[PDB]
Amino acid sequence: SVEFEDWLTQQRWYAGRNRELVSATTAMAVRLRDGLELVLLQANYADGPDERYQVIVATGSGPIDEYSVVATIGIADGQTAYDALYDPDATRYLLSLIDESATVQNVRFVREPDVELPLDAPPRVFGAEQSNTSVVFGEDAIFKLFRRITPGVHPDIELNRVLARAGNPHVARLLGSFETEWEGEPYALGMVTEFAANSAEGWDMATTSTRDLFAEGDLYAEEVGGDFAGEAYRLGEAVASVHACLAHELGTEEVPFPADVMAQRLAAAVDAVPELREHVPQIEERYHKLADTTMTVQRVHGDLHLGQVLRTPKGWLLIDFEGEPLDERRRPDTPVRDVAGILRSFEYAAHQRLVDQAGDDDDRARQLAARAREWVTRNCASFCDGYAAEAGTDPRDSADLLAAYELDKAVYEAAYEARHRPSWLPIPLGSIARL
Amino acid sequence: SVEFEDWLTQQRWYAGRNRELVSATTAMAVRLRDGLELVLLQANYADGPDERYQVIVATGSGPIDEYSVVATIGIADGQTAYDALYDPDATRYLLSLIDESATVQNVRFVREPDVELPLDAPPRVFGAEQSNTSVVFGEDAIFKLFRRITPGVHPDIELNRVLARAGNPHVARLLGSFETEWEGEPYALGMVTEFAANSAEGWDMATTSTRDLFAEGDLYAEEVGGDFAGEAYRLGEAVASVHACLAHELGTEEVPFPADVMAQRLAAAVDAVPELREHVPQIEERYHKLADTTMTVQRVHGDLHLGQVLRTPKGWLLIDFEGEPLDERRRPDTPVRDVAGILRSFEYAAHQRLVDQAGDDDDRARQLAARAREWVTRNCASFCDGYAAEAGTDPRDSADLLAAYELDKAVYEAAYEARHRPSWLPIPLGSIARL
Repeated sequence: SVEFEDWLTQQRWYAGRNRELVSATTAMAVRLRDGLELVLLQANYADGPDERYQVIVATGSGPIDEYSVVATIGIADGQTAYDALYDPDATRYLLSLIDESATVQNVRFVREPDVELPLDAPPRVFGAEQSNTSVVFGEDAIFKLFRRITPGVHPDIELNRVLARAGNPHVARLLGSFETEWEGEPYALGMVTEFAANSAEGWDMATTSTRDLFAEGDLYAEEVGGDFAGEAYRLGEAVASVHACLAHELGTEEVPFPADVMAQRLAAAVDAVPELREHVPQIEERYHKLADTTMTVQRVHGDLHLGQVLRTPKGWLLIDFEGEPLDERRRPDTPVRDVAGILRSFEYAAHQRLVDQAGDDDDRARQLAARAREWVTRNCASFCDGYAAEAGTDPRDSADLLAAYELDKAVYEAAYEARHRPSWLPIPLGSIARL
Repeated sequence: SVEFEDWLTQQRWYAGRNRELVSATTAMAVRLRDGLELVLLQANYADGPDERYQVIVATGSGPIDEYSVVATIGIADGQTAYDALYDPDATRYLLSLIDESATVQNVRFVREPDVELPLDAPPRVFGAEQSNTSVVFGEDAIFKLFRRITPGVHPDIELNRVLARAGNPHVARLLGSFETEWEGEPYALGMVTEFAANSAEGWDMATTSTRDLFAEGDLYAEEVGGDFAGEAYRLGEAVASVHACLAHELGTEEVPFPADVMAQRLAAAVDAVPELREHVPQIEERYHKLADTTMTVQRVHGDLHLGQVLRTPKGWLLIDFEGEPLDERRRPDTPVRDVAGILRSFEYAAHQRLVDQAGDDDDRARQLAARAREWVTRNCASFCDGYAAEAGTDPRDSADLLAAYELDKAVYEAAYEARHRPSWLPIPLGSIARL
């Protein structure tokens, strides 16, 4: 009996920052401990579909004082209710429960065949995606509560298991997890995984190389010290490694190019039409060219971009197998979609900078474009080269299949950008024109 | 009728965190507005004298929505009650009452002959003393709502009013106050003052000049660019200005040196004895030398050190007339005690650094001591020179009176340091040996 309303809309994992949330009270409460309670809250909004968020709620006192605002929830007849992801004693016990590995009533915990890192110091971690909030024990293990529960299974655990038991190097090794069978279906609630302390994002690392050419430019893409090409090639065989390993356990099948399905995507994209309608016949000509042709479908990442890729010493890591309709997310697909995602991300890394270099106006942005096109096409080459070096198959060798998915990822990029951010529209439109 | 007991021990201005309280109920309530209410709450413990805290309570909605945490007091059927300090429209009013300058029932709000700064964007300052909370309207003025009410007269206000009405350029012009005569004695509940934007502490400014000589040293105290001597001289005539101006309105009296009183101080100091007992006969010889001699007593600061002094563009400012037994604090004293405080503070500024330069070991700290003694004695000279340049009287001219109070301030410094911090003890002991 605690009015979440007020703080369940301050958090930065809450989706409906625009949605107008009418009352949003509990839909489940398992008493994990005398102090804790795994509360799964249901959020009813006028003019929307209900969303379900989870929160491990603690009472008593919720320090530190360095965390009152973010964590304090409300009065609780008559102790103070906050959330336990900010109580180091209460996080220790959640992690112990995952090692037992116990089952408190409905919420069932489960650990792999490893050795977890308890009696180690935990703080929260601050890059809080709308998916999640997460504490890190020591520098050894990182626990992650999935904030918005959608019915299991959950690929990010499903894949990191099959991929780590197979012993793929490119994966943050999974340790434990926990879920619950609310109503009909299961619900993956969180996972804990080996901690890649000393990491850096791919986008952040490409952004610094794209920064290099451009600043003090007019000196060639290959000649500059910042050259990402070598690192891009390594990232290629990294993504190819996980793909080939995933295909071994997941298996492969043959299916024809989703002509009518991907036509429906390009058709709906024309709803928020620009000059995209002018390209549409030329695009449709590229689509119906590959009609009645068979591809190979594996289990894949589903949402690859430089952001979902981390660099540690001694290796590239693939994370966030989100992937993005949970049924549709698990469905297999051509790996040409994943290499399309990375190649798509390279152009965005190079030209956000050029927009930030149109920032940054006025006279000769024409030089920067020349360097960006150089950089964009060179690391895409270096990436494909490295991918092809790992598995016998070369993605560019079967170019027509790839060029289709690149065009599709641009149509989804246009619509996803155009609605949210008008300034982006030149990036999808120009790149559509480039291909 | 809101139940405070549960959150008036949660605020961290609450004194009795280690007292153990019983019924902590309200003992006054003047309704300032429709939404507001000045409420002096009385805390009745068992085994410990009662205290009294205040809190202006607002009822309705309480945003900012990010601050319902440190605010939400209780649910008084049926509107929520919370403290108004986290409300900008409610402090705008608490200020517009001090400007009125109104008087609601018991609580009288007074203002000086100035113009306060309402309709100016306010936030609360997180540097919140166990005495206070405070909001800061723009870069213009700073309100300060005393959280615990001890019975007047709060001499920091009494000595600020007198000085600013006198038109002293060396203070933080007092803009308004407010108070109430509860039971018998009066209670000063708050004050608002001219906000010194673009300021810097004296200690922080001396620390940077003491940093200069020492780093890249062996180059003389006068030759280095960092030389504080010029600024010290200005600070001299600044302190002398307020003293002479204070004596005009406060008046002067003649009294003999507190031989038996200051003997009791040196006697109690010997309780936590070191080598201080060896100096004690030589110190007592300096004390009983000035016995049966008359001095001049004015109203004074009482607690001068470089920390209680601020520098703005176009002038030095004296703040925190704390001063430090409220009866004893208001009692007049020789201004030689205040110049003793500043000269005492110069040595601490120079040798904290030398301890931080013993930090910072090992071979030739003997060089740093040579520079420190140079710096300590030169800015003490420059300060006394500037003081003497303002008022006809020179403090060093009547040296014996000053040398006594310097020795006393060292005995209080030794005992105050020794109990709290053992590492300090060489500073008082060595300086006692120096004088």
